[PDB]
Amino acid sequence: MWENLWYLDILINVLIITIFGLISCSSSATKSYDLKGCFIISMVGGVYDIPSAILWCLASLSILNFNGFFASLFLVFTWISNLFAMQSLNFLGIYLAFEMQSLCLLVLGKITANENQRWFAYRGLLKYLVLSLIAGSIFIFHASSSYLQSGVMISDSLVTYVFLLFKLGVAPFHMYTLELFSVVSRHVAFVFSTLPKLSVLYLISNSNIGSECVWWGLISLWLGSISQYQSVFVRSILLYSSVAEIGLVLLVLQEGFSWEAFSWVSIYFLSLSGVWHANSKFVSAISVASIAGLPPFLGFIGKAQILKSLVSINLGILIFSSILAATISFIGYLRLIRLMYLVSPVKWKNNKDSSFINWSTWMLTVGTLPMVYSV
Amino acid sequence: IAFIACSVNFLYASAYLNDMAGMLFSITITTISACETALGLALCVGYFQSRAANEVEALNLLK
Amino acid sequence: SLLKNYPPSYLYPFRHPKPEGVIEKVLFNLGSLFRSAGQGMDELGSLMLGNGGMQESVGPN
Amino acid sequence: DHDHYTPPKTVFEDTITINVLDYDGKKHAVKALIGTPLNKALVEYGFSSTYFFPNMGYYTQHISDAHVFIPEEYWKYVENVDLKTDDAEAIKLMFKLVVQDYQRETSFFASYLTLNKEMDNMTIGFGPIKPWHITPKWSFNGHHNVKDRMFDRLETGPFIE
Amino acid sequence: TFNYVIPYGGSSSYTINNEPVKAEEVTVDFSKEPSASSLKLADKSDWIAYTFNNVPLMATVGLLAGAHEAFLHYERTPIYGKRTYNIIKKLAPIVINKTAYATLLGAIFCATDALYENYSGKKSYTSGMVAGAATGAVFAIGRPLPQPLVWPLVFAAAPVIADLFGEVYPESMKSARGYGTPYGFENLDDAVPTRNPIRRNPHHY
Amino acid sequence: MSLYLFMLFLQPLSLSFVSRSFSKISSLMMSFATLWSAVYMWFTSNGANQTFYQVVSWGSDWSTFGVCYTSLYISLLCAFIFPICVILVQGYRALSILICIQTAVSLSIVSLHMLAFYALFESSLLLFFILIGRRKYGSLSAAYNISIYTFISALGFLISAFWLNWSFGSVCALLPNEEANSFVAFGIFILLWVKAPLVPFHLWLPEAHVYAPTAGSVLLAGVLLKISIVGLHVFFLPICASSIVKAFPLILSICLGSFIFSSFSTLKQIDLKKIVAYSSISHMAIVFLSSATNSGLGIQGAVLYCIAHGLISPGLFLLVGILYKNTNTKLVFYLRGLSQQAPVWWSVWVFFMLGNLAFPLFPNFIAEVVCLSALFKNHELYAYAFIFFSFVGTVYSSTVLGRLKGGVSSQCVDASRLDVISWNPLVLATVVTGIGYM
Amino acid sequence: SSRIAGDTTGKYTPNIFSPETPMDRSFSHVPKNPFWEAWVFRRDNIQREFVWTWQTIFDLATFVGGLYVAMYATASFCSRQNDKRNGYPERNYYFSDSKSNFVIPDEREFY
Amino acid sequence: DEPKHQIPGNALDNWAFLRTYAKPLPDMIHYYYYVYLFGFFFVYKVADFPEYSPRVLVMAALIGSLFYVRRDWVHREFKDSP
Amino acid sequence: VDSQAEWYAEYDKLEKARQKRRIWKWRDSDSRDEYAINAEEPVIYIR
Ligand SMILES: CCCCCCCCCCCCCCCCCC(=O)OC[C@H](COP(=O)([O-])OCC(O)COP(=O)([O-])OC[C@@H](COC(=O)CCCCCCCCCCCCCCCCC)OC(=O)CCCCCCCCCCCCCCCCC)OC(=O)CCCCCCCCCCCCCCCCC
Ligand SMILES: CCCCCCCCCCCCCCCCCC(=O)OC[C@H](COP(=O)([O-])OCC(O)COP(=O)([O-])OC[C@@H](COC(=O)CCCCCCCCCCCCCCCCC)OC(=O)CCCCCCCCCCCCCCCCC)OC(=O)CCCCCCCCCCCCCCCCC
Ligand SMILES: CCCCCCCCCCCCCCCCCC(=O)O[C@@H](COC(=O)CCCCCCCCCCCCCCC)COP(=O)(O)OCC[N+](C)(C)C
Ligand SMILES: CCCCCCCCCCCCCCCCCC(=O)O[C@@H](COC(=O)CCCCCCCCCCCCCCC)COP(=O)(O)OCC[N+](C)(C)C
Ligand SMILES: CCCCCCCCCCCCCCCCCCCC(=O)O[C@H](COC(=O)CCCCCCCCCCCCCC)COP(=O)(O)OCCN
Ligand SMILES: CCCCCCCCCCCCCCCCCCCC(=O)O[C@H](COC(=O)CCCCCCCCCCCCCC)COP(=O)(O)OCCN
Ligand SMILES: CCCCCCCCCCCCCCCCCCCC(=O)O[C@H](COC(=O)CCCCCCCCCCCCCC)COP(=O)(O)OCCN
Ligand SMILES: CCCCCCCCCCCCCCCCCCCC(=O)O[C@H](COC(=O)CCCCCCCCCCCCCC)COP(=O)(O)OCCN
Repeated sequence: MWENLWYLDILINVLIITIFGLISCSSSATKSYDLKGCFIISMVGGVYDIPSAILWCLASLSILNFNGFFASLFLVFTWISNLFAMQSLNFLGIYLAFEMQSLCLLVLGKITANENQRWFAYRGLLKYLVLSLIAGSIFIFHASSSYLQSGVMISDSLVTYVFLLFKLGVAPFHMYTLELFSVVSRHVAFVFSTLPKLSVLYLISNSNIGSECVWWGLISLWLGSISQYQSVFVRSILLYSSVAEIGLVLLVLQEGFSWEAFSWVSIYFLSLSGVWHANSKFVSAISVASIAGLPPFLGFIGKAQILKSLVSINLGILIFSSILAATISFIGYLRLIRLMYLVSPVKWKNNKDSSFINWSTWMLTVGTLPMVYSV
Repeated sequence: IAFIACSVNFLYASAYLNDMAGMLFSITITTISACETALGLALCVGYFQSRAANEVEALNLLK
Repeated sequence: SLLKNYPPSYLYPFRHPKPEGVIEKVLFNLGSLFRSAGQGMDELGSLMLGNGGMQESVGPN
Repeated sequence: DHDHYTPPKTVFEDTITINVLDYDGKKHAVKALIGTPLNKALVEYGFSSTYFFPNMGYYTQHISDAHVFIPEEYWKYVENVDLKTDDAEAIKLMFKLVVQDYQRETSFFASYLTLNKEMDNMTIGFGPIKPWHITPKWSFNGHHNVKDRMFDRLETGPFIE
Repeated sequence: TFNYVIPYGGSSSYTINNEPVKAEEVTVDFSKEPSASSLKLADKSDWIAYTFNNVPLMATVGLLAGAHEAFLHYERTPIYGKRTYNIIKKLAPIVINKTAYATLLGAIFCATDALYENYSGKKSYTSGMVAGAATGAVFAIGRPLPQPLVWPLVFAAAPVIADLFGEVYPESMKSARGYGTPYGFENLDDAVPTRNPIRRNPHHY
Repeated sequence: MSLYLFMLFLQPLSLSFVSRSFSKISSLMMSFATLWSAVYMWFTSNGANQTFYQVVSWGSDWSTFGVCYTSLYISLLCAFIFPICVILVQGYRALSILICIQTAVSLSIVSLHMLAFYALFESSLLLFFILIGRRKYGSLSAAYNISIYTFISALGFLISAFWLNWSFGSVCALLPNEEANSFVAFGIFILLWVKAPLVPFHLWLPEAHVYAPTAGSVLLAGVLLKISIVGLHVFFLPICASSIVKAFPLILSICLGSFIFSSFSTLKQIDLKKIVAYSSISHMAIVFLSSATNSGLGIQGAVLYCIAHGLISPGLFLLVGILYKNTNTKLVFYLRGLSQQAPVWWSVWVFFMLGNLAFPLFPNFIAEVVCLSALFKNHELYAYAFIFFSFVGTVYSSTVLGRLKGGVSSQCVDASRLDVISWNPLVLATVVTGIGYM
Repeated sequence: SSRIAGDTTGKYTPNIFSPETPMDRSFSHVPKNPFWEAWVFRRDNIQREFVWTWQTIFDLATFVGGLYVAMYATASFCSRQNDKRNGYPERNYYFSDSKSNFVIPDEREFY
Repeated sequence: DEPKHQIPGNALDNWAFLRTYAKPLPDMIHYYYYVYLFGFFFVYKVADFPEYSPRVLVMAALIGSLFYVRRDWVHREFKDSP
Repeated sequence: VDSQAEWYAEYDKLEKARQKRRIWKWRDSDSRDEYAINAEEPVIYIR
């Protein structure tokens, strides 16, 4: 019964915080900082390893910039779903966790839209829903065939590999991100383009979900780079950068380089924090430099990990493609710098809520030299 | 309909193997599908309430 | 108005009413200590600042 | 050397009025300066923010455009654009995403028309526009019912919201 | 060297050789050997057989391209309006022609490759360059002036890239290990492994 | 060494704490103090220590810094030419950009780690993208050109560095490693091919020089082109000699073609800065080929000729910038009668143009003699090819001088006291090196 | 109509309101010509008038590629002569197909 | 006045060419739905594909890239006609 | 200033760093499923 207590404490924590927030709901505290701190404390009871501590760190940094009890509660729900995705041992765990996370995404997207933004945000949420239904239905049908044929539910199969390709957002499965994250709140796009990936990477590494095929990561890299270079809108540029990088990280993870992808996801979270929560041009400039992989900042270390892992596996086509696609993506990042300082006078909203933005920029500048051992 | 088809396949496999895994996965499918449909119907109703007068078949995006 | 249970800090932001709980009283005394220490540090800084000390006062109407 | 200096004209002489048909069907007399682009003159008058959309070019989104209907006689003053460049790309996306079926042979975008003396008492109309989205802040639901002004928008252009 | 007086680098004696020493005591391999199907498809002995084995890839690619274009057309046609013309009569030529022309280009490429290798008798870069040149020439039969030059060059360059990074690159860096002692330098005192690291199992997807 | 590195780190540090009205004065004092620290580094560098004069490490392989013959010459050259850049540039933004660029470049020269070299050298990527693409007088196309060219070449170099770090376990120069792989050799080579402008990867340099400010052009020509030879002597020749000897006919083909076609392209120029920028490209090929011979003469001659170029081309760029300030034109056809109108500017212009044509009393002569001797050691025809086509440089230099020299002009455009102060150190250094104090 | 802007004493002030035009650095600026400016624009943007013609391909190949081919042949001949001169075995150059592995001479060996 | 690039073509003809992009725009879910479905089934079938030579794979990729039609190209040129 | 001692100390530091890196590069799979490759690792599963 003692082993069950570890999981049960997290429930009891979440429930009592929920009922306390429901009772203590007032206009005097619309920004419920106290429940945010309570949620952060409660999520410490789920840390058991380094990857779980990274999950906690990103979850807390995300919950800081959500406003209200309700959105923070659904971020806690996303954290629970992610924690169970890491611990899933067969098909049922994978399914339960990931469509719980999909439900949390739908709710978070719906509740952060204004009345004037409903026409496009609800359309994007609906399109995401239907595509996710396609993915889940195919997954569970093939899972039924596999469970019939083998008599057991084993998470080392092609079915879960393709389902996790959909979850990662690689090669033919990246369009839901483009449609949904273009029309949703910037924080929602930021937290759901970084945090979900860590659980999928952990599941792939631990449960041996790797394929010999390199087509999908190659397609992700080339398509992401070329579409980023051809995209006029800034949101599409940032969204396609993730497709390219996650294709490259998928190629690295299949070969067993778990440590490097676990560092890359964290450095990418920190790098994307500043450009998505754009309040200052200089912070966004450093963030864009970090995403490009540029040397003075921590983003150079994260990209260097992946590239260094590539030369070890000694696949020439991947390296050649990596160089050319990296140049193509660099052109789009340079477009982003040009738009801020070299096109026209720029005036932005004075949204002085840089909770972890200054800390993230400081970490990007500073952290390069301490982490140099990694590469 | 498709989710029900998959859940029925899992129940069929459970009967074939005399195992309880498919029964559990099927109740899981029922719950998750119902929750997804409720949220999606919420989004559909909200989408239809925000339609502008000029928009004609808002629900039929596939046209 | 609809509700009458609004927190006193919410109703009187300019000056909170006299502390009534023990914790509130301790916070009040700690604030008094902080105020005195801050004024002392202010005067010490004003000595280095030179003639005038960057002092400020209310102006006449 | 030292030819005669030409004194400048006062604002009254170099103001032309254009009659603009708005979406509701009312006709507005928009006083405008010669040498100004049509988009700027329309923005300064006080038309609502739904009436305008950013120029959908890589580096032109700070400019605010409108879908306008130009009489055949004034088609000459519209600016030529090179198809092999990206200005034509801005124009093609603005037709593809905003105008769509509402296009007519008189359809043009305001930035490519510059007001001059011969365009005095010209009658133009705002062309119908389809719902468009770039960012949640910069979007058009399809309802022309906000009473703000595009003038009162300090925000230069679309970036991450 | 880092000095201006004597040449940089060094030289190794050609007379002196160093006995090979194993990177580890026991070798466990997670890299699977080529399948018999791969060796069958790679076999260029009979040019007709080689062509017929490798064309399904080209036909598949042409079918996806034609399906993409045909769906772009189908998506546009209005369901609400009844159409006098038959849509499939419009759409079938697209897919069929795309697939046929793709298959023809791939057939020229594979046939010329196998024929050149048989006649030359050696596996070389030149077979791929000549097959690509012929395929690009077929691509630009009636096309305007830059294209007679550019397509033979691009189609010839593609097999060069495939050979350089698909065959030469892996074979050049087989020996390099990354663990224990550097492949050239075993005299240096580095931790010597009993077994090689297995970072992943042999794949089976 | 430690003092030099500390002062290099101190210069960008000072800008954060200065009053923003004292910035120019503080920056000039910091530049001169860095020059003095470089002189101290030369003093504490004993020739008895033949391999490396000085090596310092600050806790990791990346923090390993050291000076050799090439590194010491290039670092003294950059520290010498930086103050002139400082005085030429006005504004806190411009000062900040130029100081950060110089700190990164000067740290690259003394670095002994390929990855740290890459990290420091490419840190100045956006700074040039912003600098060359400045609001009124900059061009976005040139900034795009330079940024993309640098990114692709440096990424290839980075991939080769990763492979070396995986195979050997180290990528520091002080650890002896040799490789025969051609892919890694090309990965290291492509950076040198692009950074040292070598046909057909030379297109970025012209557009950058024309649309960069005079201080920016001075730094670019003075030391950023020389970073190629630091990379070649430090990170390519020690490890990739087998590949340079395998590809020597190809290397000569590309180098001599760059020399010839850059000389011919110079003839078609109407802009003074473009003329100087193309002269630089033709000059780089002799350096690259002389080093590639991997002989004692070649390395010394290449580093010497780099010093000669880094004393002659900054002077020409500075004089052209002064003339453009006085005239607001760079077209040779607009500029006439400069001999009568600007006798003092004309004297220095002719002196530096003679230096660029490698006349005996100039350092370019000694440097060229050594480089040609190395080429002659390889083969007679190699030297003969370079010696003949040097006449093309004379044609365009003489045409430019003749066009500027005489005519009718109604404007006195001659340099002020500030301008003469700006070039006096370069003239003195040119004379001192020309008499043999190379 | 003109006045001296510069003051050596250090009491320099820019008279932006002065009726007389200051003799500042812009005083000596070259007047410029409309057609010369258009010639400069044409000459810089000469890529607009680039057309692929058989004559253009002929010129580019015969001069550029011809010079590259000639230089490569001469360099290969010089390498062959030097190998015969030095007494080295025929070196394995990149595009030469040689069944010898000799690349770098051994300093210790006597050739 | 400044030297400027010559723009080929007439102003109204170029504007008429650009106006051929203003056509009824389908929503992208219809394409995405089919691509997702056929892509899932395609990934399932790929594991069963025979191993192809790298040269043939690269040539197939080149042919696919050449044969790919941008969605805007069909948009401008689409005619609801036989 | 003993240049010989400084040179040898610096070289020793770099060589030690290389040895440490090559030890650090010796990595088997840490996957929880992979009990064969890690048979000797001391672990407890709570599942
Ligand atoms: C203070 C001492 C700390 C030193 C050691 C730490 C261990 C003791 C933990 C003590 C707690 C200190 C926390 C520090 C680390 C946290 C780890 C941890 O906690 O669990 C690990 C620890 C044992 O796991 P392990 O040591 O990792 O070994 C297991 C296996 O080796 C499997 O694990 P593995 O994954 O490590 O396997 C080895 C791995 C080797 O992996 C490594 O080498 C690790 C490298 C270090 C990375 C460090 C960064 C990680 C970021 C997380 C930040 C920590 C957040 C703290 C969260 C917990 C707070 C207590 O090899 C791999 O290949 C796997 C890949 C690993 C990931 C790749 C690393 C990249 C990380 C990302 C870096 C990217 C840069 C970002 C920017 C950085 C710029 C400077 O578990 C515990 O000891 C118990 C956990 C209990 C936590 C909370 C429970 C107490 C409170 C309960 C009630 C709570 C409610 C009341 C609240 C009260 C307050 C109000
Ligand atoms: C009934 C349903 C209809 C669909 C039917 C099929 C259903 C799917 C079934 C299975 C799907 C899985 C496999 C399909 C391919 C995966 C792509 C995908 O699914 O992404 C979702 C994608 C939609 O995603 P999206 O985000 O909405 O669209 C992004 C674009 O911006 C879209 O916007 P955009 O169209 O306006 O812009 C297109 C843009 C987008 O950019 C791309 O397309 C990127 C593609 C680059 C290659 C991709 C990686 C190739 C690696 C293949 C790996 C296998 C081989 C391994 C070895 C190869 C080594 C490289 O590219 C272009 O601008 C046009 C050029 C296209 C290729 C560019 C490269 C040219 C190189 C040739 C040089 C020669 C020129 C020399 C002369 C030049 C003179 C100066 O759906 C599809 O497009 C599927 C259509 C299937 C047709 C593909 C035909 C061939 C397929 C195999 C050949 C592989 C080459 C790829 C060709 C282009 C494919 C896009
Ligand atoms: C080895 C370290 C390197 C590895 C890095 C990963 C490890 C991270 C370790 C350091 C983490 C530091 C994180 C810094 C976050 C910055 C603090 C912050 O965000 O405060 C917010 C917090 O905002 C909130 O929402 C408050 C609610 C939560 C308050 C904090 C909750 C504390 C919970 C307890 C956590 C204790 C840990 C539990 C036991 C481990 C306040 O900012 P705002 O008011 O929202 O806006 C700022 C406006 N402006 C700056 C422009 C003036
Ligand atoms: C705005 C400018 C106005 C001012 C004009 C200044 C006028 C300059 C006067 C011209 C000077 C000509 C002197 C040329 C000789 C160079 C001086 C020299 O190099 O000093 C020699 C000492 O030699 C002499 O003193 C030479 C004596 C000069 C007087 C001899 C007769 C004068 C006739 C001139 C002919 C000189 C031709 C030399 C050609 C190279 C240093 O001796 P070392 O210790 O051995 O130095 C090492 C050698 N190395 C420099 C290469 C590193
Ligand atoms: C990125 C490399 C792509 C090449 C770019 C070249 C320019 C593109 C123009 C397209 C022309 C088609 C590509 C031809 C390039 C091959 C070079 C021709 C040399 C040659 O014919 O020898 C072959 C071997 O060279 C070879 O085929 C292998 C040589 C590898 C090519 C050169 C690699 C470095 C070039 C990088 C230059 C700068 C990069 C910028 C593009 C024959 O050999 P054999 O074995 O068949 O013997 C014959 C027994 N029958
Ligand atoms: C297995 C893979 C098989 C091979 C597949 C190959 C596929 C293609 C790979 C090409 C990768 C190279 C990436 C560079 C692309 C060229 C630059 C883009 C052209 C361009 O328009 O950029 C504009 C300016 O760039 C400029 O002004 C720069 C001018 C050109 C730069 C020169 C290129 C660098 C040197 C090339 C070779 C170097 C050595 C190679 C080893 C800015 O466009 P915008 O920001 O306004 O966006 C608006 C969108 N239209
Ligand atoms: C066509 C003229 C050549 C243009 C180059 C002009 C001069 C450049 C020389 C640079 C000097 C050092 C570079 C090493 C070799 C580079 C190219 C040498 C010529 C070459 O391509 O030889 C090939 C061998 O090299 C190879 O197999 C690899 C070639 C380079 C690969 C291209 C891109 C690599 C990028 C890798 C990034 C870093 C990766 C690090 C892991 C084939 O000659 P062969 O011996 O097969 O003879 C068969 C003939 N019948
Ligand atoms: C598509 C792009 C290309 C299309 C256009 C290409 C047309 C150019 C073709 C002609 C180029 C000039 C001729 C050089 C190549 C000759 C044929 C190559 C075969 C060859 O190497 O023969 C050697 C030629 O003599 C030599 O060693 C070279 C003599 C000619 C060089 C001097 C003439 C020009 C001088 C100008 C200065 C250029 C060189 C500066 C160093 C002598 O045979 P072998 O005894 O060496 O044995 C070597 C065994 N084949």
